[PDB]
Amino acid sequence: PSMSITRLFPALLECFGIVLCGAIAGRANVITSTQAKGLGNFVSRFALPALLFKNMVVLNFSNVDWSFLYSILIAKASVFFIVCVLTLLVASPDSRFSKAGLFPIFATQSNDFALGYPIVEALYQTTYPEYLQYIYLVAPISLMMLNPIGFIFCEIQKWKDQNKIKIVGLGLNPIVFMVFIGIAFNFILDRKVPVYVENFLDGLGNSFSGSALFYLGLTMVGKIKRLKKSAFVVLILLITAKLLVLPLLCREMVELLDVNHTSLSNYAFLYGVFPVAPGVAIFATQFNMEVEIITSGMVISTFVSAPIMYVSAWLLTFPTMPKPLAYAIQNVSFDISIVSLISLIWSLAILLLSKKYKQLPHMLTTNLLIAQSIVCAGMMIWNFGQILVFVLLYSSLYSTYLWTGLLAISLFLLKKISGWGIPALLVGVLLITGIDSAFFYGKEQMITTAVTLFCSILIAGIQLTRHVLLCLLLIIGLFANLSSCLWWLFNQGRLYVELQFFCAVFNFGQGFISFGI
Amino acid sequence: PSMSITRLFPALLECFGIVLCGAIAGRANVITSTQAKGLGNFVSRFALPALLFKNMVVLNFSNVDWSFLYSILIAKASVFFIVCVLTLLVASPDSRFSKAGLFPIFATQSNDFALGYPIVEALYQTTYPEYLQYIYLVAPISLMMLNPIGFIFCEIQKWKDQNKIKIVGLGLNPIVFMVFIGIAFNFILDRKVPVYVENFLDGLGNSFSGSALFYLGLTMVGKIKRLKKSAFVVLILLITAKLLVLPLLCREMVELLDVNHTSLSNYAFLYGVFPVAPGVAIFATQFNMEVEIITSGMVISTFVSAPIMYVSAWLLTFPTMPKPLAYAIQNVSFDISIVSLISLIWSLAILLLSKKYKQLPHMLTTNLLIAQSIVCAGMMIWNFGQILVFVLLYSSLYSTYLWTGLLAISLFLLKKISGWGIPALLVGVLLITGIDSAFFYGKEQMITTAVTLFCSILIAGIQLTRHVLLCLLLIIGLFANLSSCLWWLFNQGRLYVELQFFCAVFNFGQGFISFGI
Repeated sequence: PSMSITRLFPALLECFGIVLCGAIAGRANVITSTQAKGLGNFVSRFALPALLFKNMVVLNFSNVDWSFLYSILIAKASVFFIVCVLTLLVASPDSRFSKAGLFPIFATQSNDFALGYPIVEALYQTTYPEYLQYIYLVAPISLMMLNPIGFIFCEIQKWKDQNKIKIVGLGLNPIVFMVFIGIAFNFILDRKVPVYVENFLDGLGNSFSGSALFYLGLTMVGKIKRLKKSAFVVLILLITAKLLVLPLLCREMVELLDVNHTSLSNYAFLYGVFPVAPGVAIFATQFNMEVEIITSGMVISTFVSAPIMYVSAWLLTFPTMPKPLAYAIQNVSFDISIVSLISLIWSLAILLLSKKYKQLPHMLTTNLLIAQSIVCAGMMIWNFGQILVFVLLYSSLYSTYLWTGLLAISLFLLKKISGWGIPALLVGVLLITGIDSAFFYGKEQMITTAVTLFCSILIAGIQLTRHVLLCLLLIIGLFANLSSCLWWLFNQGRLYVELQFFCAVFNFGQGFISFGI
Repeated sequence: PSMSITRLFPALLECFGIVLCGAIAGRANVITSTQAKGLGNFVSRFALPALLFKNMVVLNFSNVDWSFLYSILIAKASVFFIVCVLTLLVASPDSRFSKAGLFPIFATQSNDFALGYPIVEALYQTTYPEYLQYIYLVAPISLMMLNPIGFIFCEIQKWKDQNKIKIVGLGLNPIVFMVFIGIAFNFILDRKVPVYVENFLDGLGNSFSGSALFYLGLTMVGKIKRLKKSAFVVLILLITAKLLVLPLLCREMVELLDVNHTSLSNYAFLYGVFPVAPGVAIFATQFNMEVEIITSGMVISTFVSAPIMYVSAWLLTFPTMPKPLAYAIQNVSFDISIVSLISLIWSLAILLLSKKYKQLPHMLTTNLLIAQSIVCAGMMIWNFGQILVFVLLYSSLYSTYLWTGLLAISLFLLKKISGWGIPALLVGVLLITGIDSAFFYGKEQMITTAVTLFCSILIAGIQLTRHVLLCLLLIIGLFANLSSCLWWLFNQGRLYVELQFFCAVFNFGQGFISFGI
């Protein structure tokens, strides 16, 4: 693989670690507001321009692929055009220009240095180093070209509150100043840096990415607001347009403009899937316009982009490797299972702290969570009689289905001993007497499972209400893996693999859906 | 001569004609304020950018002499440094920064397109066409480099009323926008212009210089104010620093950096001697700072630069040609005599309208003016018995000296028949019985004159007070030409020629000194 997915997961977890440490620092108030703004200055005024100038004078113009760069830029501008015209066709004139401004720029800007560069650079430090210059080629040009549009769009708003006076007088940020500034010096110098300032630049600009994520975490606390009325819907519309559609538009426009291209097209999709940048977050603050829906977009952007970038990074490579396809699905199930335990350990603690043993489904939900916790504490066995211990884990896997079927019975009781009964104990008897959980032995494993999961989905077809919602969201994955178990058992085509991945991320990730519940 | 002085005078008079037509249009109100601002828009927004872009894309970068250009620029910056430090050493801190700002920029900017380009282009259309590109090479770079200094100097003033906020945030005009803009297109295009827009550009930008001077004339009315207290002194200090010193500094810095160079060094002095530009005039309006001393500088700048540019243009060429030295002095005396009649005809009309025949020296002053009017109506004979008619003119020339001696007697009477007596009638008898006025015959002409002019200067040594002042200012030229008549009569050396020029501009120009009186 051109990208090192073996490192993708690792690199994803370190960036997540810094950003969540920043989040918990903001929550626990271990960092004072004074030194918080001090670090904000240290990044924005000092370290951000530092790495900009450093990497841009380092940036090599010997070969600048205009195909990929201009394809990305015009795809971004297309996203701007489609979104801005649609919102002018749906929004009210009053908020139309205002909504054909910030909303596009909020759906087009990728915090490239925050996570991406770290991720893509960990994915391509040896294979395609040019991608480390495309990342700082794309963003600055996007800022210079397309930001003025949305900016002048808002000038028409302050008009509603003078073309050359304000519309373009004020229509046309240290990034672009230092960016273009680093281009003047890269031409003045022979793309070189003198040691005297070079040491300071390296010391200061390489201490930014982690600090940038730390500041982001300091800016993710107390930001999401209850906006379900009409904002969460348009919020998730913006999120999908920026996180899937925009990558899809780039993936198609690169193939209409530019196997290396395939991975480059995979890199195209690899781009745009980045969460939204804080540049728009501070632009809205300057425009003091509906920051709550933009700050929420900032939060959920990372919150959902992280799982999406992970799953997509795995998906785009499966056509490229059946034996490594089994190894890849095993590895991804293993890793998601690990973080699954993260969510599974935070879940059991919060349920025991909140006294969820109550006779309501809450106690039934505590059972589901402990079952999944066993499912992942068994998944830690997977990599490093070693299956005679796997049998209890796989029983616990079946358990997740039996407990949720009886929880469906409980919610039916809400509208009107089997818990620990565990008919899957007889499934274990079948296992003992009659590489993966589905490779336990022959075709009986996913047969005994095919029937058990179906018994629960039928029981399903026949904050307690929040637990009912959890039951629904999980029986979605019940259908998902039902489709897998019937498909393989009927016929053992580049289609069974993706549903393998989906039932993996469902059977290994529902812990998160319950985490939210 | 590299410059066509034969055309210098002609070209000087046409530009003067347009600018004085603008002045008289502003005075007589034949142009309404509405169409006045309409023409102001037509020039500034339409025709100024037109010719900027046109000539700059036409501008050839095949050979750009950096020696001359950078020498001029650093000389201008030196003028900025010396003037700004001195005024910070003399002005009060309160008005110091304010006076180390506008005052330098008011002493460094040349309205290059207004008169110069027309003049220098008439002087070099065939000899040195590169000077037509140096004129638009110098100015824009001066605006881009040195204007920000004085501008930020005034930002420190508004501070007295924030480095990146205002000092440089507001520190860094359509000229520089279109100027640099015409550089981007001159690189984009092959220094070419498409006919479609080329015709409009030529039609619009070639109708600017005359219209620019017309607007200047509309901005010269009701601008000078009585500022003798401490402003006229610093005003004339600024004027001399910009009109002689600055050209001298350029003339020396070009010889330390760059016969062609000699004329190029003469061109160096030919530059800087231009009157101040209206860019500073509108900058001060934007800064609303002591416009009266800046508007007065605008007025007197042209008012005195025009005679100075003329006389200097003649002076710098005299070492370059004795027979053509006599032809040149004859031509310059002829031309100054012509305009002399302009001042002499406006003078007699105003004195007869004001009833100056009063027994006070006013009537004696009316006699001086009519004598000088005869002196110039005889000078019109000079180019195209033809000397037996010259005799009355030369008698009238001696008359100017005899009337002013008896006017000195009159002013002595003020502190205590000879008018028309005219002992110069006996000088005419000497002329008849005993190429130029000094070439009338042998050495007796400037001998009979040597004694007559001395008799008046001795009578001098032995608004009536304004007429006394006029007598003093003219007896200055009496000394000046006394030095000539004694020098030639004693010894007939690149020194007698310049005093020939001075006694010419005095004996042919006092009409102006009396014009003011």
